[PDB]
Amino acid sequence: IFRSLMDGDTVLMNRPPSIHQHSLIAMTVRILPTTSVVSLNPICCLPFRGDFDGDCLHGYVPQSIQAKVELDELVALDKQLINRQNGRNLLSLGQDSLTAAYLVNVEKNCYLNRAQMQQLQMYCPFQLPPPAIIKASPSSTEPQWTGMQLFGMLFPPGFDYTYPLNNVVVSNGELLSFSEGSAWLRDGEGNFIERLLKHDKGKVLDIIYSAQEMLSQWLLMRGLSVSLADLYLSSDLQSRKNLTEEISYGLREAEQVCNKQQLMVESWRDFLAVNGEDKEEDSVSDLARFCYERQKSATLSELAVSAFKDAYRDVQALAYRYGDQSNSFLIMSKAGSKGNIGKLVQHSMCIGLQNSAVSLSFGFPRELTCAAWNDPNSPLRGAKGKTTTESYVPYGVIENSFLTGLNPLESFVHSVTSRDSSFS
Amino acid sequence: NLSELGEGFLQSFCKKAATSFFDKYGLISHQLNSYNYFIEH
Amino acid sequence: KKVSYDRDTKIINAASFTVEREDHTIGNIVRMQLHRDENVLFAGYQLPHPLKYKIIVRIHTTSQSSPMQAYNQAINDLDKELDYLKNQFEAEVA
Amino acid sequence: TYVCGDCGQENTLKSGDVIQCRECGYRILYKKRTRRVVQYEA
Amino acid sequence: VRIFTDAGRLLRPLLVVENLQKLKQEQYPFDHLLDHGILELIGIEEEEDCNTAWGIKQLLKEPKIYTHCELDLSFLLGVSCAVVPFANHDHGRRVLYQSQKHCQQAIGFSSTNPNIRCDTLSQQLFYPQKPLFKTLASECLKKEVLFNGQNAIVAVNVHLGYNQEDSIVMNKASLERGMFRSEQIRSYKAEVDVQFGKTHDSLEDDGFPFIGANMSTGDIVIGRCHSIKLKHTERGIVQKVVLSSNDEGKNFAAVSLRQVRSPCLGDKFSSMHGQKGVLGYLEEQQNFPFTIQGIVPDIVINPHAFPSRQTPGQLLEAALSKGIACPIQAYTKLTRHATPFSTPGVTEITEQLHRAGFSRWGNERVYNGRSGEMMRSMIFMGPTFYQRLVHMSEDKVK
Amino acid sequence: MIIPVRCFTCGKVIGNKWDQYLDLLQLDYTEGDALDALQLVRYCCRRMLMTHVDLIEKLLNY
Amino acid sequence: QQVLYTGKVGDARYPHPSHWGRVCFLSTPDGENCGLVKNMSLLGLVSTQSLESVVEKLFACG
Amino acid sequence: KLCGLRFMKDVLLGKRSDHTFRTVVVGDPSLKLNEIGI
Amino acid sequence: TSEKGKENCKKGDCAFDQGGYFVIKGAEKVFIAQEQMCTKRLWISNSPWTVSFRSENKRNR
Amino acid sequence: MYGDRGKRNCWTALLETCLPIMDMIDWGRSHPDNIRQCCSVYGIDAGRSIFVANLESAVSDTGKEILREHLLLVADSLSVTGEFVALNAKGWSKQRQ
Amino acid sequence: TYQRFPKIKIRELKDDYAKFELRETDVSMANALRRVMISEVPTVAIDLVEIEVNSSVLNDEFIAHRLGLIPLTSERAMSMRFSRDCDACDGDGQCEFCSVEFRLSSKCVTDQTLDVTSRDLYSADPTVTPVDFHKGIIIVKLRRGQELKLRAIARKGIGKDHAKWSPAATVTFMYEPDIIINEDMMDTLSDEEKIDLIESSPTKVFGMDPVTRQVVVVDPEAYTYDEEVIKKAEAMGKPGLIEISPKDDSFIFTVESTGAVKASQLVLNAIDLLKQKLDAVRL
RNA sequence: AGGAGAGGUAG
Ligand SMILES: [Mg+2]
Ligand SMILES: [Zn+2]
Ligand SMILES: [Zn+2]
Ligand SMILES: [Zn+2]
Repeated sequence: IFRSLMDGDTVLMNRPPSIHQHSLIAMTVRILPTTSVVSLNPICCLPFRGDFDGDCLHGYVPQSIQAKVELDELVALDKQLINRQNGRNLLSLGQDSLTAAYLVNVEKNCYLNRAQMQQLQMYCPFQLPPPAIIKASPSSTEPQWTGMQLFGMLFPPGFDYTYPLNNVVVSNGELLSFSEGSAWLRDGEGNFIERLLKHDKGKVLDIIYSAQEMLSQWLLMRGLSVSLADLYLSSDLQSRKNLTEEISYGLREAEQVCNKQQLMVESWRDFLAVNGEDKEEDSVSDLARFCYERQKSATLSELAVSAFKDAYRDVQALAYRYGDQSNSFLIMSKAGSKGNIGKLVQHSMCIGLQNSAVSLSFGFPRELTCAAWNDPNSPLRGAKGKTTTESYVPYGVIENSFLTGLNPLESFVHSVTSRDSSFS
Repeated sequence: NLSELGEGFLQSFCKKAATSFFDKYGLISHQLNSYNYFIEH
Repeated sequence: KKVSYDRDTKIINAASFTVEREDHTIGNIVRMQLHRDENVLFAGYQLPHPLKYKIIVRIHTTSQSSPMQAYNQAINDLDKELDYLKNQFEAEVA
Repeated sequence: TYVCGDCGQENTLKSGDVIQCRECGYRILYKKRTRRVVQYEA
Repeated sequence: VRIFTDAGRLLRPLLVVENLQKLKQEQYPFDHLLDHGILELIGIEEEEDCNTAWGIKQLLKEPKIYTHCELDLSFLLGVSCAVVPFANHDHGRRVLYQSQKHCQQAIGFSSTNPNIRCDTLSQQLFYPQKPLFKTLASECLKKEVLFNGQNAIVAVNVHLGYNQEDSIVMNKASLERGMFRSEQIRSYKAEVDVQFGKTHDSLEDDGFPFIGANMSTGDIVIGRCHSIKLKHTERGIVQKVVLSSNDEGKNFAAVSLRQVRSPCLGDKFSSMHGQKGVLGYLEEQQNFPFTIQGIVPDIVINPHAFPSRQTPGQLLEAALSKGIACPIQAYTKLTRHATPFSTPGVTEITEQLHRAGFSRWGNERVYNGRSGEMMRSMIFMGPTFYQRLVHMSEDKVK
Repeated sequence: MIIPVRCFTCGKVIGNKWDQYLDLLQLDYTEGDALDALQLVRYCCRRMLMTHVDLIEKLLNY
Repeated sequence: QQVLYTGKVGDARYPHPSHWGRVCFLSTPDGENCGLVKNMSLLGLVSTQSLESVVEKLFACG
Repeated sequence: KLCGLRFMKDVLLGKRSDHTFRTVVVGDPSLKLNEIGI
Repeated sequence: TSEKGKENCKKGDCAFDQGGYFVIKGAEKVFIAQEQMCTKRLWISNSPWTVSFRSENKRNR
Repeated sequence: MYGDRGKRNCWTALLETCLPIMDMIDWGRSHPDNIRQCCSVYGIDAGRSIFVANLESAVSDTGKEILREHLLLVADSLSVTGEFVALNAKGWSKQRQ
Repeated sequence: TYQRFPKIKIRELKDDYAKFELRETDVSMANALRRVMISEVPTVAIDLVEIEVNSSVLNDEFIAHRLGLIPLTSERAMSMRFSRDCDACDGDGQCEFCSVEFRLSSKCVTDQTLDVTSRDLYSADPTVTPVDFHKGIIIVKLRRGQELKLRAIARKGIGKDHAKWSPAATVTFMYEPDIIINEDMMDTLSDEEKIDLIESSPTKVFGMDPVTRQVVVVDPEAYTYDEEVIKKAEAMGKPGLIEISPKDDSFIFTVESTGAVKASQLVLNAIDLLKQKLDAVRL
């Protein structure tokens, strides 16, 4: 007495290893013409903590009727909507829906006409709002719809949402205001998905699915791409030269700040006091000794890296000044779907600080040039001869970026720094 | 003179020297030399 | 049945047409032809499942013509336009 | 029918012990492809 | 003073500027250069004493201070790493992956004499193609076997969310014309000291199937009288049967089965810069966002992979390949080399692409294939070089 | 490995242009001029005819 | 390079300035043998024992 | 290798069951969140 | 195979491998370089402080 | 403080050294940073509270968000027999004994 | 609320190339016509082969795949019936309506390499002969001996599947943009700025008139919708210097055939097939 | 049929 698998049956999906109890999800079997492969919704990848790069999901088919009855009553997807770890929602918008919603709500200058709005209304479950834009020009007929009303067809009429931080007000199922931040869209304490789940908890999955489909259609209509202009991060060549000079000066200022911070020790208590010291020029002219002293001590290295991060936050802040609003990297960083600002800084302006975790027998020459690698007294050539040292804490700053091209010594420094992450 | 050779000439000479080195020793010659030395001596 | 008729109970003068074994090349032109009619209020098509070759067309009209009547009128107008284009191309090729 | 290696000669040997090519010395034989119709979908 | 003449020492050749002027006296063998002193072998301990210049351009700026010079900075890397374009423009982890795993797992030239080899799991691509870009190491080696794969038009855009989580969407029409289509030959070996025989469908009188027989699950491939039957996931068409014996008298039988492996949905493809993904969806040619001249993209990748994986230079590679391939409305003095430590500047690439008649940023205006409307944002397109890995879909089905 | 026919991208017939391309390269012609003389305005066909390697010669020899 | 235990090796898993031009520091297998297996560079040669006597030629130099 | 604690893990703690399938997964936004493509 | 003629090169090897392997039982075997300490240099270690002279052929450390 | 000799507790020696400056050090909030021996000085409850604080700090450093009841349950489970047993087999055996 | 009135003007017409302009139509009609002529127009091609002797260096499936991609004359593609619809025969060898049998036999008896092109491929029907451009499409290369004999048949198929029955090649259409110049902000620009603006365009779309010292519009159909001149104008400080917008009701078609059918015949067949599909969809 | 040595994939 055996029958083949068909639609409506439930299977227990699991991804090895099971790091949390939400990896076990019961899903209904849907037959597809594709063979030798299983199809999964991209949103459901977050509970499984996996991606589509070779991951294999092994399922379990329950044979007993009681096992099937208990499978969809306790281990089903709708039963696990509340995360048991932090109490928030388990399912998010995703890496694509988040960016699409950010682009819909941030632009506010692209109006959708009647045809496109009606085409996109097929996926949304709710009805069509009033156009709100009757005439945008003296000779413009065919009144259009704003972008924020398109996102308003994803909320029930009785759902009210307020987010003071991003100035987001949702009244009677209509989005009234939004400024920036994109924090309510992402997973958090006061995200809109959590409020929707706490409101009804009966149709949140369908709302999320329809929102994903509509946002995918809208982004296909718009189109998102990454080109060389995004990596250039400049309007023209003069802007690029100005940015390069500004980055160089910022790195020099950060190095000066680190050198100043290195003096906060008990050995320089006589110099830091408000008195008359004739050795003021000695602490400034000794520029090549500060790096050697930093690479030998661990507390000094920690102070130096902390000061470098504090002074390099301002350097990273220049991307919003030298970056346009149409930059794809900036859009994805502000939306929070993928990447951050430091990754963009390393992409375009400069990599920044590069330090290793464990101690090594060599130290970086602080310059990373052709003449530095040939210096017999450089820390990279075993020791600087200032008693002979045996161990060092590498500390290097890379002025170049990936777009310009890494120096071979800079590439060696980057490889030494990144070798730790490849260990088992 | 020092600069009488030119820049492009030195680049071409480097390429030709690399080609000659790859043609003489080949990609693998250390193992062959080690095995031949073990047979003769 | 290639074309299925299903009326909408929530909205009056609304219907859904399900066409099997069809692609965007027909739905797009049907939707664009339906927008020319003044009586048509909502006209659109969707392809929910790429694996399942089906096209769903939703037509909403005013209280002057049935959605099926507007659909047939749009089909006839598109056929006439195609015939006129064929005649123009045949005249130009000679 | 079996084709030899470096030597060109038809072996045509089906015995269990006959594995060596005649008047050749080498013991490497290749099976010859006969005239049979095979259908492929382009 | 320490002198070593023992074996096991590692050394590299370096150009010496003291005898560099002797070269110009109005194809040179390496032995002649070594005898004349133009080049010398420098050990690891000897290199610390001498002063070595990195590039030729840096040598002419300040002479009399560099004792030695390097032939090329790209030769410091390995054979599997120096051929990667824009190696220093990528993250270290991605370069490591490309030079360790994806290079070995690529499918390219198998051999030119498949009859003499009965190795297990031999895979060969139908139409291997050399990359558009040139590498100095590849030019000096004069071997096209370093690159294994084919180059296809790649557009960085979202396609209905079918390429999320670093997935890949390919063109159905391009694959059906012979792109990324490879064959797989698997050999089966049996040793007999019982004899070969049929002993009572496709087996002949000698105990082996004829060439051209379609073998399936549950069929005897080698008849001994025991017989060896194919397993659940073993299938193919008989290619050749090889019979051989050793001096001891033990008889060996080798049967090879060949089959065509078309790109399936579960197949995984890799790039030359560490980009890894599986095939997400097969889209028809009529639905792709064709450009102004009707060139549809063969492969579509998700833009979200670049900010996370941090792999610059793949866009540079695409722009360089597009500039090389596109015609000029004087083809000489065209930038083609992609030496990792001698990469051309971004401005040069933009100027080269602008002279070809396209946008300097590598993005072109495209039109939606489903509705015909023009997209608001330009999509970056470029013929990057991709590879096909040995991991398939049916090999993981259990 | 003979020239891949039909030029997968954009479906252009380039199966009979390899001999002409080799003949043009035998003379004092560059790759760009040789490809332009074959009436190829799209870079897909130029890529297909430029990235191909002749492997069948070694198959026939070896 | 052979080590006593696979869990910990020391500083051999990290690149060294002595790898300049001898072994590839940018490419290494990832896993248990991370950094233990090193790929040789393109311009890498291994010296062999010299049959000639160098002692006799050293006194002539001074 | 199958001795001591490994024996316990491979016999009593970890077991293998029938009616199980293992395949590679891909993305399909058209499918619902609670539905799995087979 | 070494120093073979033109006619002998056409039949046989595929000219894709330089021949660095071994044929033991039909499977290619390749040696991997073993990194060993230098035996002709004075070695100084710590904990405890000592200096050792390596042995060339006979154990005369 | 050095742990060369285990005969005397470090806190016991610290209290004797601070006799001239007993008023300066606020002994109402001073406590050892260790968890195992703090129960022998200030009781099991103080050790449990310090363990909860350290666990919250570790969770915050990890970047994840964990509810309070989980950490409280862990603390109450690891200190049910009046002492903080280890996670090894010996600790579980002692707890069961 | 009624039909449209397209206007067609032909600029250039050849056997395999046709460039004509379509006006007073929406983009949906042009896109649908392009899709129909690129994926719905049926042709004839080899799909099933049967070899007897194959001792070449190439595999059998490799030869079958490169045989199935050879273009064939498809003047009878509209009249022939599909194999699945041909109820008179199950399908074997020559048929009256569905299948056309092809025979090929090559034997090399000389020292020189024999090239098996597409010219020596004979069929029973003279109307389904392969298209000859030249030396023809080379199939295999044969040394001394190495005979190749095979039997193949051709069936009518749609270009949607296997991508080998598609006669179209790069069917494109543009919106035919119109260039608008205010002609008053150009007088404020200097002589050097005009040349800079001219050289900023990727393609030759703007021209310089020496007798008037002002820019002119020459060949506006090669703009390619690359927003480079507008960006340069914005950078120079003139926001409303050049305004370029696509035209919704004007289109220019570019149809290139593969040799199976004529381009004009391809367009006519696409129109007929679209009309038939609309009639079938009609309720 | 059963065990030992290598290489490889996913988090
Ligand atoms: Mg993964
Ligand atoms: Zn013989
Ligand atoms: Zn082409
Ligand atoms: Zn028939």
